[PDB]
Amino acid sequence: YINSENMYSVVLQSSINAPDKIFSIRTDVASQPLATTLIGEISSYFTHWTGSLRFSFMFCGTANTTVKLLLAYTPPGIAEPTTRKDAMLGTHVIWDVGLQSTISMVVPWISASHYRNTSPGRSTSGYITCWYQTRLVIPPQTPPTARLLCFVSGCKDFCLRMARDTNLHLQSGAIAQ
Amino acid sequence: YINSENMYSVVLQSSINAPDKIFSIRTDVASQPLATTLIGEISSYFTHWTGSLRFSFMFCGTANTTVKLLLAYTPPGIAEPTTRKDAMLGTHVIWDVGLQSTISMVVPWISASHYRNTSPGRSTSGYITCWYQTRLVIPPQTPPTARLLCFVSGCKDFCLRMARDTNLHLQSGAIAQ
Amino acid sequence: RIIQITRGDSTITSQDVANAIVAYGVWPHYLSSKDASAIDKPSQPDTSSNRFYTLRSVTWSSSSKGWWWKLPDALKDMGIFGENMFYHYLGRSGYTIHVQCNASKFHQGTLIVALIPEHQIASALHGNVNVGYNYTHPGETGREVKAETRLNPDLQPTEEYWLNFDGTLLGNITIFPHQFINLRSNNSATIIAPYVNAVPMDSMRSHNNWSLVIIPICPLETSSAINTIPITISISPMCAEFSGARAKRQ
Amino acid sequence: RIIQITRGDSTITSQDVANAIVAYGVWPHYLSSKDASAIDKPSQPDTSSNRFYTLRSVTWSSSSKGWWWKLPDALKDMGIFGENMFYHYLGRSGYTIHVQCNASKFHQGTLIVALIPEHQIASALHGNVNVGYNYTHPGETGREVKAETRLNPDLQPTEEYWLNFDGTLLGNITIFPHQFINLRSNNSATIIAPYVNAVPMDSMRSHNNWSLVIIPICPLETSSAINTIPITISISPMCAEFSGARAKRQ
Amino acid sequence: AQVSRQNYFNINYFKDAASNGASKL
Amino acid sequence: AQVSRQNYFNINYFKDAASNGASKL
Amino acid sequence: LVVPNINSSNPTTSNSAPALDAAETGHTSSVQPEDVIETRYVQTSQTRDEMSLESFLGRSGCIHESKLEVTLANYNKENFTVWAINLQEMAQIRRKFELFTYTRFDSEITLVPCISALSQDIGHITMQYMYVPPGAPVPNSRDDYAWQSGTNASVFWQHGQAYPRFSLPFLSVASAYYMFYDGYDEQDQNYGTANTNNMGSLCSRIVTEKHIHKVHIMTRIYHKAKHVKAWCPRPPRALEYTRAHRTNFKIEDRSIQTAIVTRPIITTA
Amino acid sequence: LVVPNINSSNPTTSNSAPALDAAETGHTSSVQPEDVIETRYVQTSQTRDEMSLESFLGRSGCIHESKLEVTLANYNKENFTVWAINLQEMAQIRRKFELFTYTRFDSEITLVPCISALSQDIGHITMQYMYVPPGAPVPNSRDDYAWQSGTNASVFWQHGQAYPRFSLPFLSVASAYYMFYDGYDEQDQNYGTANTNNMGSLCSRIVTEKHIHKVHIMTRIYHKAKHVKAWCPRPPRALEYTRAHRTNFKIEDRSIQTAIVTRPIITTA
Ligand SMILES: CCCCCCCCCCCC(=O)O
Ligand SMILES: CCCCCCCCCCCC(=O)O
Repeated sequence: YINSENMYSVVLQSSINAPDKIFSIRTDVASQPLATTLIGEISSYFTHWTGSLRFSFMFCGTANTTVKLLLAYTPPGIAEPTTRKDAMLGTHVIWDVGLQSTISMVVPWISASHYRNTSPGRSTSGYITCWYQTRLVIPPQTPPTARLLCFVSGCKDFCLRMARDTNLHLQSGAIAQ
Repeated sequence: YINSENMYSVVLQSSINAPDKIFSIRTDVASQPLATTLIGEISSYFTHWTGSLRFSFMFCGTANTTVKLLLAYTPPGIAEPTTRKDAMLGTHVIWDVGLQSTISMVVPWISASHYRNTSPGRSTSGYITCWYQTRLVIPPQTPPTARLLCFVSGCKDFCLRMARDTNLHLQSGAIAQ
Repeated sequence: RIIQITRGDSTITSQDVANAIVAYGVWPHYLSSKDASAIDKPSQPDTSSNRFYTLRSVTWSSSSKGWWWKLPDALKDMGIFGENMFYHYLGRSGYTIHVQCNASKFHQGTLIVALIPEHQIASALHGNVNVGYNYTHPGETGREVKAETRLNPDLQPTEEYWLNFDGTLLGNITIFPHQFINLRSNNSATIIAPYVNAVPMDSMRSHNNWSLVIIPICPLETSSAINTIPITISISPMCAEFSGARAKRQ
Repeated sequence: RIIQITRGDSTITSQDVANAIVAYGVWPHYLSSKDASAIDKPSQPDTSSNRFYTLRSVTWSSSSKGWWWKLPDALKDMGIFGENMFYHYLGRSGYTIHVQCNASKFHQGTLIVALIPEHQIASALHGNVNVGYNYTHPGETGREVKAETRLNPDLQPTEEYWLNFDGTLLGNITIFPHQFINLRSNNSATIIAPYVNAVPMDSMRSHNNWSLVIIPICPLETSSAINTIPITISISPMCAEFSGARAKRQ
Repeated sequence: AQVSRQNYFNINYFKDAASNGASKL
Repeated sequence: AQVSRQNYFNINYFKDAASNGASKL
Repeated sequence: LVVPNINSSNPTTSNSAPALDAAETGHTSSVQPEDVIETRYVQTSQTRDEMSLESFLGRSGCIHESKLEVTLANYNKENFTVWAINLQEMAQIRRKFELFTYTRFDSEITLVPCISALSQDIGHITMQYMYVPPGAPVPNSRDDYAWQSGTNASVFWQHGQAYPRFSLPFLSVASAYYMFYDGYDEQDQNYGTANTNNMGSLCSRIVTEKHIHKVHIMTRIYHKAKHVKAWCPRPPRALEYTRAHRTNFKIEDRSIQTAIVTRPIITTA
Repeated sequence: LVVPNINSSNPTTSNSAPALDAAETGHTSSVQPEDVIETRYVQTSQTRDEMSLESFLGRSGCIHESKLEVTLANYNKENFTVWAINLQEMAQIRRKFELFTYTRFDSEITLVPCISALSQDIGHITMQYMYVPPGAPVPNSRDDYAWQSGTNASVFWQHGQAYPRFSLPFLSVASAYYMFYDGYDEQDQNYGTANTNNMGSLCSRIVTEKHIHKVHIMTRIYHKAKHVKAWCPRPPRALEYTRAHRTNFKIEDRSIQTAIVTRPIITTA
């Protein structure tokens, strides 16, 4: 899905009747895939960051399609969860997709130090994983899959320091006049 | 006893029934063996010093072992004492080792000049010598020897000046990254 | 219709509730010194134990007859709450039970969600038999009505779900704190329950205080290809207190 | 001479103390909101975690050279405190360390009991080697100076106890919070220590804050048939706080 | 004049504003 | 401002405190 | 500039779901930590000054490297350089300013002249840098009369002298600089900022008269924005730049390559 | 900061023995001269300012010697240096700071660049020193685009210029620097301060374009702490250092050698 609009959505399936993992991502603001978002791009012009991240999801299925999902944040110090049980033991939100198509969840700042490096080495701020809490249910004659969109921005909390040049852009040659 | 914990204690003997010398040391803060103590190490980062030194001793024998010792400080201008009579003619404390296992004695600042060099040449601030005042006495079935510990620190008196690099540490080569 | 319940570092949302029921009109609260028996300080883990724990989902199909879980048993393996449960002789807790089941406007079915205090189950057989400890302690798995041959059956509970598993008529089960999940109207049921017992704190390993019973009173029917849907349960201890610490019981 | 320290449901008594030392003059206390970094409520288990835990005793004989333990590592297996340590990303704690060693008025010997912050141990060998995680995480067993062949030795710490295991002279070890147990005078040492770190809370699995070092400065000598005596250590967390709950780390 | 800082001395020495240093926030 | 010494003149010329000279004891 | 404090939060059981919203509206969510979790009271103490535009853009970066290769053969005929001023030729600076649609600021220019010795000695070298606004005569040789600088501003640097520096006030005929321009010529040509951003040229010559030492002089020009204002933020440039004044990104026989890194499976972070 | 006066003292005959105590307690004795001898009244007049941390650590010492050997063959390919900043590579400075467990201070950096002539002349040499925080692109060649320094801080020095100098504020993400660290990676590796003390790199290049004079440029870096604070004193390092970030002291085929000097007999001072 790489050089297209499809890299921005995840497909949910009605054929899955299980507590499967849908997707996951590291929580580090400048790590991939967050790196190229607005907040990831600005963070890459600084060395340290702190604050809470707001993640929002928009369900794009039919008005008659429903589902409940488990969105979870796993604090660091442990491997990313491979089962719904392990994921829910952390910070999480159970999202009922009904009439409102969007939800926001906040990944709080939980760190030993007050700031973290935007370029993390063998380090993490944790993970966000998404799981089927129930199932994607549809009436007859409705598309059997539906897409989900994920957004990120920083809270009132958010702060960056120590300006530096970005690692997300290059110049390998002259720029013609 | 050099590279072990034994360089830090002196062994007293019950078989000695005489006014023998147990040990002695120069009083100059940065001279050996005082040089590597906390106060000797900090003093080696300065050029001049002044003040009184507090020397404390801890008797580590059995609770049933006893002894009286003569701790003496010999002001400079004379050779270190070789007899108890000559030692006691100076500043001294007679220590009765009974129920308290520790004693503190103060070597007062007695110098022509207000300060002395931490690196002394053909110079001394004097000596501290330890002698049997009576004898190490023990009841039957008790170890016939016992150890003594010696500590040093500076009094309210103490002061150092003219910062300089220490002669107590080296770098003979590169430090690997 | 919209609920949002925040417990520890956990939040539940439901855009289709029949607003929450508070069992017996009493909100959970820590044990008062006036009612207390034990004399040591109770440990209160707070947000580390008072949070939502989601159990293993069950599948609702047209032939489903019912399920039950017992508290605190169902949470014996759940994080810090489970740990405290076994390191201490005594424990005490209230709960927020959120049962979730979504479908479509082209599905119909109705579940009764009841919370029963001291639900003393009946044994399956006649004669001098009683229910074995293991069978009333299934853990997060719960028990599902299956009408078909299990073991040491003289130790098994009854499968007569329509007799509330205890000799009383389903139908009168509404005398207990409960809610219905009628698919045309809601997709969840929420019951908040205080601690209910004749003693101030009790052994959590030996005595289950509440039994959560779910029974399809009207069968799941739909013309959709998605003809089985899960029922997921999330339970959050509330005001959990423990006392009488020692080694962990195995 | 008489001490009695009561912690949780635990009490220590010692009829022969050199009264207790409070490391750096600061009594342990819960983390203040002014210094805090993490934004979730920290769980404070109280008496269930802040109590005395006694570790496995070691034997002091005439050929003993020294031992060390690291905190919080030494308590990773200790009841509720150990559990919280691994269910949470961050933790914070102070401690009361009570080292006990009784003998007779016909025994002589002297131990130095020191509590060192950030005791970064040196490796045994020369070259580009570093100390392996397992070796600085021995648990309640601690580490004993044995001068004789261990494994993957390029991963082992040094046994030079007289160089404080880190390249500084024993002898100056007194610059750290410490007490002496001189058998003719006392039979225990008690050090109360606050949390000391450059961050408000930290990972307990990855960073050991204090190292407890015990070294016989004067050897155990006696004419008694009882010529080896144990040294027992009891440590009580104080004001333990945890934050960032999730699954238990293995 | 004197200004506080995240106290120091500062005055402008040139007649054109473009010459001034960074703006105060 | 003016300070005594173990009297002399002293003011800060930069806007960041890290720029300042040694601290007063 | 202070970041707000994280307030204490409690367990809620309510009808209002702050976590639930509609992003279809084009509005960003207002959920803070206290709305989704039982939050701890933390007294945050962060200034946001370094994140200000003044701080972000107020740093000197290279915008041009002017190389003058001194020829001894036609000494007066050549030995001068001309460069149409712009902030489009060096990526680091260009990308930062293009984060906004319109910018307005004064400019600080610092010069770093370096003499490369190609002979035994370098003698005494003196350079002249003249700002030629649009319309003023552009020098055609080292000895052009335009170097008299009767009214244009010139600055002189000689070997041994510190780095030259001077400020320029906001130069546009408009109220702000166009970082982007969806428009053309009066002749329906030259789409882009080539129309709007005509700031004249920077010309230089070696002032010292004919001598016998070959040298090359490379003068790097650094630009720092002062007293900055900007409007209408834009997404950051995601690909390498290829031309000045154009947003073109296609390179011959080379696929589009962004900074996004792929992974095998999206269920593993 | 004043040292107290020595008061007059008289002959005592009493029940309280101030000289007698128990060091088992871990407390240092409180005996002063007046308690043990019939002391004379002396009016001491010593300040203790020079013994303050500000005074002790507030002195410039060498922390790195950066050697750049200019190659004329691949002029743009090489001719740059990179150094991961730290205070662990030079003994005098390292030992002073390691007298404490945690330290906090601002840093003053002074550079002493020395050009070694290996040809008949040195021409005009200009150097660029750039601070690259962790994550920023590290230069790969003399002409790397990263040298544009669009936002990183760079400082330039040219032959003839005084010694460059600039301050850096306290850089850690924590509240203090870790002089020691009893901890690891998130991967259970790299025991020590390698984890905690990642301050990025100091990179340099010769800015002057290709020329014909071979030279070596040695830039020594000096560091002075300002506005200092420190916690938890430690015994001083007793042996030579062997590695950065590690307390290792063993050297191959060489015995442990401390600064303690032995004597034949302990009854002769
Ligand atoms: C005489 C030295 C050069 C002065 C450069 C400042 C001009 C900035 C104009 C910005 C418009 C653009 O190129 O997009
Ligand atoms: C850019 C010039 C170098 C600045 C050096 C100051 C950093 C000190 C960090 C101390 C941590 C350590 O190495 O133990």
